Amino acid sequence: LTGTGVLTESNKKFLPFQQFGRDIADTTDAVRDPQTLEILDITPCSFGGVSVITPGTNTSNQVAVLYQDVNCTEVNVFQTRAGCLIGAEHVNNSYECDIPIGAGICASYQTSQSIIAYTMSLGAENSVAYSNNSIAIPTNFTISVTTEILPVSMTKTSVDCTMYICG
Amino acid sequence: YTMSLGAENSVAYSNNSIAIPTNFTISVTTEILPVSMTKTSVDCTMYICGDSTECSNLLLQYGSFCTQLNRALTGIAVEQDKNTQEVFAQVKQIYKTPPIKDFGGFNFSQILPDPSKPSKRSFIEDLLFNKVTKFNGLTVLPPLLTDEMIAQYTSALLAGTITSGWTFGAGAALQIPFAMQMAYRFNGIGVTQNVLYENQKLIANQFNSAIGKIQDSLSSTASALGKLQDVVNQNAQALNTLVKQLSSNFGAISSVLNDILSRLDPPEAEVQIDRLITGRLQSLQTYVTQQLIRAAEIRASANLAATKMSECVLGQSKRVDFCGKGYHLMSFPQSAPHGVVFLHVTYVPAQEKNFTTAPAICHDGKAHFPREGVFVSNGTHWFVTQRNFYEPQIITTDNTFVSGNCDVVIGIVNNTVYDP
Amino acid sequence: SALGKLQDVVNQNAQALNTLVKQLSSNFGAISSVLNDILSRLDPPEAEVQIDRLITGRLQSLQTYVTQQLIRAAEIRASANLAATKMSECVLGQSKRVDFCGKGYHLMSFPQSAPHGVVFLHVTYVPAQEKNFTTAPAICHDGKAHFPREGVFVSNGTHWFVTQRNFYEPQIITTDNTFVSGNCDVVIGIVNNTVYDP
Amino acid sequence: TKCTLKSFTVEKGIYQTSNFRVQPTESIVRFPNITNLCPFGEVFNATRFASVYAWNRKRISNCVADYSVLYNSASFSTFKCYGVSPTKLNDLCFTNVYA
Ligand SMILES: *[C@@H]1O[C@H](CO)[C@@H](O[C@@H]2O[C@H](CO)[C@@H](O)[C@H](O)[C@H]2NC(C)=O)[C@H](O)[C@H]1NC(C)=O
Ligand SMILES: *[C@@H]1O[C@H](CO)[C@@H](O[C@@H]2O[C@H](CO)[C@@H](O)[C@H](O)[C@H]2NC(C)=O)[C@H](O)[C@H]1NC(C)=O
Ligand SMILES: *[C@@H]1O[C@H](CO)[C@@H](O[C@@H]2O[C@H](CO)[C@@H](O)[C@H](O)[C@H]2NC(C)=O)[C@H](O)[C@H]1NC(C)=O
Ligand SMILES: *[C@@H]1O[C@H](CO)[C@@H](O[C@@H]2O[C@H](CO)[C@@H](O)[C@H](O)[C@H]2NC(C)=O)[C@H](O)[C@H]1NC(C)=O
Ligand SMILES: *[C@@H]1O[C@H](CO)[C@@H](O[C@@H]2O[C@H](CO)[C@@H](O)[C@H](O)[C@H]2NC(C)=O)[C@H](O)[C@H]1NC(C)=O
Ligand SMILES: *[C@@H]1O[C@H](CO)[C@@H](O[C@@H]2O[C@H](CO)[C@@H](O)[C@H](O)[C@H]2NC(C)=O)[C@H](O)[C@H]1NC(C)=O
Ligand SMILES: *[C@@H]1O[C@H](CO)[C@@H](O[C@@H]2O[C@H](CO)[C@@H](O)[C@H](O)[C@H]2NC(C)=O)[C@H](O)[C@H]1NC(C)=O
Ligand SMILES: *[C@@H]1O[C@H](CO)[C@@H](O)[C@H](O)[C@H]1NC(C)=O
Ligand SMILES: *[C@@H]1O[C@H](CO)[C@@H](O)[C@H](O)[C@H]1NC(C)=O
Ligand SMILES: *[C@@H]1O[C@H](CO)[C@@H](O)[C@H](O)[C@H]1NC(C)=O
Ligand SMILES: *[C@@H]1O[C@H](CO)[C@@H](O)[C@H](O)[C@H]1NC(C)=O
Ligand SMILES: *[C@@H]1O[C@H](CO)[C@@H](O)[C@H](O)[C@H]1NC(C)=O
Ligand SMILES: *[C@@H]1O[C@H](CO)[C@@H](O)[C@H](O)[C@H]1NC(C)=O
Ligand SMILES: *[C@@H]1O[C@H](CO)[C@@H](O)[C@H](O)[C@H]1NC(C)=O
Ligand SMILES: *[C@@H]1O[C@H](CO)[C@@H](O)[C@H](O)[C@H]1NC(C)=O
Repeated sequence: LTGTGVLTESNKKFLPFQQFGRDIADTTDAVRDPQTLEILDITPCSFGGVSVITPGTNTSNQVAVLYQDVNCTEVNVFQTRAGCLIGAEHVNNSYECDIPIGAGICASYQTSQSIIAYTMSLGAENSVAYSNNSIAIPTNFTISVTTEILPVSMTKTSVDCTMYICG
Repeated sequence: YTMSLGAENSVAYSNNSIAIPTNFTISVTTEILPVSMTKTSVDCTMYICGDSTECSNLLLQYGSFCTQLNRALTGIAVEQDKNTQEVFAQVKQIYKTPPIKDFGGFNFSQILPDPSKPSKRSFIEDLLFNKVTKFNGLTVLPPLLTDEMIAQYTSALLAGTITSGWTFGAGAALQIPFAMQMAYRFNGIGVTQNVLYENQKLIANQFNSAIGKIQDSLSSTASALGKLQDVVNQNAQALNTLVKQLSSNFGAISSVLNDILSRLDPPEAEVQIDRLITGRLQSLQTYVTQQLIRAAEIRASANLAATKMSECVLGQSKRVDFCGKGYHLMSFPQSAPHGVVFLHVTYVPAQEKNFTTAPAICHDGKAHFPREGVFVSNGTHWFVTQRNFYEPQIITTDNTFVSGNCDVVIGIVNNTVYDP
Repeated sequence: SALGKLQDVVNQNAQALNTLVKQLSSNFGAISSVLNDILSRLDPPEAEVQIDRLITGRLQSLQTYVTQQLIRAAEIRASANLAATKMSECVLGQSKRVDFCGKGYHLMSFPQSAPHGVVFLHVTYVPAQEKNFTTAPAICHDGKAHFPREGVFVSNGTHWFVTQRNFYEPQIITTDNTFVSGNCDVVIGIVNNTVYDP
Repeated sequence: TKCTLKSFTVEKGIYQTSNFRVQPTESIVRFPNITNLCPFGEVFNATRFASVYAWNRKRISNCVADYSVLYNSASFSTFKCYGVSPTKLNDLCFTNVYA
């Protein structure tokens, strides 16, 4: 029985007649060593998605790499709850989110220029001078015009199923 | 049994009798809406052909079937953050309440953030979070906005609503005493503000009791959040089905790819692998399609939640039963796992009396109509009162207007109109 | 980027068609993706098998395309219904719905056509400048509690005025601006002033 | 990223392009330690065989099976395998073998 994975010690009490274990996906979970009757867990060799955080190629060819849901171990290194971010400088100052990373962390290309990562700002802090006998009434106003854009239709495609399949 | 369609209750209708409420109750209702769904991501290559070069090479013969599924799942994952952003990130600034909770007797300590917690969530939010509860290329992405940030956004929206009414939604947050804010909310439903001011203590006590009842309901009725628990369950079920699909043979001699490769020569292994690839690719396409349809439903729900947030929390809704049963006064947002919960505070008429009515009153031959409200009679004297609350006033020339004469209005009765 | 919502729609449809066209290059297990190369090389007993493989692959590709088009069409239909709702309750009327027709108090909207879409220009009134005024829920005159018919009572520190809620425009407090209900012993926070009788 | 998007220009944003996997460094081969050769000689090269109605069955257990001789010998007129391939047989264990 072959495969690839990390073989580790286990506390799984296999019965004397059982030789292999299986997971929900029917893959091998653990094996009994044919020479020494101990149970070894098989953990697939660590893995995760790889995301590239980049400004457009019309600006710079510098990129940052996010290794999703992993520790900064097996892989200017910033560990976030989104994964291990390598190549982006960690900046204490918050800004508006530009290129989102996840878990509250966003990245952008800023200053000499490089990719930075930071916790995104939610908005300016502005306390209200509330009291039980004070009301604020506007004395002036502005007329503003905003633009709201909505899709209405999509391209009316038509496919000749017979000619497409059997031209 | 045959189900009952509610209790039967006939209305004592007649052409000259009107029922006007004499008392009222302030009620708080809970509306729960899904906002987002789990941001799943599937590595189509590792899922179909895990650690097998031969399977991957056979998979390449299907072209873009793999990468278009990665694209569809990416699109869903992105719109889940768009949905969260549209529902909660509607305020440009982070507002905070004053240290003194002098809100006219209205107790908000159960919906405002608790500074003593590791995450500044409200008591009710804590109750909500306590009710809602692999290695095959299937991963879950974190949301862009963490639970702490969502709690901060709901805190900003709640503090804005409490301290500035609707002004923070339209523009700047304009401070106003809470009692005056409620006075405007009452005028907006056709009840004169003096009703609020005269009964402010009663209204505040009813509000506080309604909130306590909300806490008892959420703390005792597990099914209250079923609309959100089902969403979590649906995504878990979808992933479990996908994982279970790896155990299927799809016509192959074995579901385990390594057992095929270790036993058959390429001329036969390629056929068995093609069978497994076809089965697993069809399984992925089914999963992705189900995720796209469910995501469209979630998006529609998120749009509804955003509409309610804007036209319910930030303003005042004139739309009947849009923001709960009754005449809407105000609503308070609360965050929840993968969703939003609205606490709608509404005015509901509570007690009524049978009064005799008339469309108009004759004085000197002129037909007098109310400027606001209706004419009522307790059997001996005629009064004018607001439609939604019994508050009899003497009929005067400053309450009514004259149009036409007694020979036109059907059902007009004789009385006198006092001239101040 | 202002029109990204419409450019993305064009791109999505182009991508779907480009994917469909690229799907013609796949073998799906056949000896060749080109149907004529199969027919020119194999006898019917084998050509039919290779063709069945290509037909299965291309038919599955079409089903995927059609499903994606139906879902995208449902999304577009929902968006079109929203656009129609805004047109009716925004351009043709006046919206009382907060933030339905842009941030601020809605005044009017103007439709504009766009490729595969509609653009609304929403003209709104937004309060711009404010002052801190002292207020009171009611004013006592002869023991009667007077409430504003419209607007609120404000004080600049020496005189009480009544003004509309959304715009500072102080007026003298008179019997034609307020109404009487109850007395001074009921309203919490009522202050003393005078009410002018025209 | 450029390969993932099939373009030489990448727009501003974050793209998922691949998957990190720590590759194995070495193979680990484990088998029960046993030097007995499976008695394939006295099964095939036996002097006398049984009638087909009374076909003789032999049980092979606890021995190293050298299948090389079999597919390498050219005496056999018919050699066909089902469910498994001859080439991948020498590197494969079995609970029991029946002849
Ligand atoms: C309300 O604000 C507007 C601008 O926001 C004021 O208009 C400006 O007035 C100044 C005079 O102090 C002019 O120099 C500017 O050119 C005006 N701007 C525009 C666009 O016309 C307006 O005067 C303010 N109203 C009040 C009553 O203060
Ligand atoms: C309107 O209804 C409320 C409750 O629905 C009444 O408040 C109660 O009044 C009784 C006296 O009749 C008290 O004993 C209760 O303790 C009150 N309850 C609360 C919560 O305050 C109120 O009196 C009614 N008003 C009218 C005019 O009928
Ligand atoms: C608002 O209500 C909360 C409880 O719903 C009040 O907090 C309680 O205060 C009393 C003291 O009078 C304590 O004995 C309770 O244990 C507290 N309970 C909780 C849950 O904190 C709070 O004081 C009320 N606020 C106002 C202004 O009345
Ligand atoms: C209808 O309302 C009028 C006004 O309140 C009542 O008239 C008063 O009745 C009381 C008796 O409780 C007298 O003390 C007042 O002097 C009366 N005022 C006037 C102006 O008549 C009348 O009795 C009510 N009728 C009914 C059937 O309830
Ligand atoms: C209300 O009052 C008017 C007059 O003030 C009543 O009109 C009378 O109608 C009768 C029947 O047609 C005539 O005979 C009288 O001459 C009318 N009065 C006058 C002054 O011309 C009317 O009927 C009264 N309605 C009620 C319901 O009492
Ligand atoms: C509050 O507003 C009133 C009304 O204008 C002010 O009273 C006027 O003050 C001016 C001084 O600039 C005098 O010339 C007027 O004769 C006053 N009129 C009246 C009716 O008193 C008052 O001074 C303002 N107070 C503050 C603190 O701004
Ligand atoms: C508003 O004016 C009234 C008088 O019109 C004040 O009432 C006085 O209250 C004190 C304290 O209870 C009594 O000793 C006086 O006798 C009351 N006056 C009268 C004429 O009865 C009231 O206190 C004033 N309120 C404010 C906030 O100034
Ligand atoms: C790239 O950036 C330059 C500005 O330096 C701009 O003029 C050019 O149009 C941009 N090209 C694209 C394809 O965006
Ligand atoms: C990574 O590993 C270190 C110890 O090697 C541990 O302290 C840290 O918490 C880990 N981080 C994550 C995100 O698992
Ligand atoms: C950011 O601030 C923390 C203190 O909260 C400090 O420990 C850290 O070194 C700072 N990092 C940078 C890059 O300024
Ligand atoms: C009003 O009249 C109807 C007549 O059927 C009666 O049933 C109802 O109880 C009356 N309302 C009150 C408050 O008495
Ligand atoms: C109400 O109806 C009755 C009979 O249907 C009629 O006698 C009476 O005059 C009517 N009242 C009015 C005000 O129309
Ligand atoms: C009202 O008073 C508060 C006191 O904190 C102040 O911050 C605010 O700026 C004042 N309003 C205006 C318009 O200046
Ligand atoms: C407003 O609050 C202050 C202290 O918080 C209090 O002294 C004052 O009397 C209150 N005013 C009213 C009208 O309740
Ligand atoms: C079979 O056994 C005989 C002994 O009778 C021997 O001569 C012969 O060479 C053997 N053949 C093989 C293939 O072992």
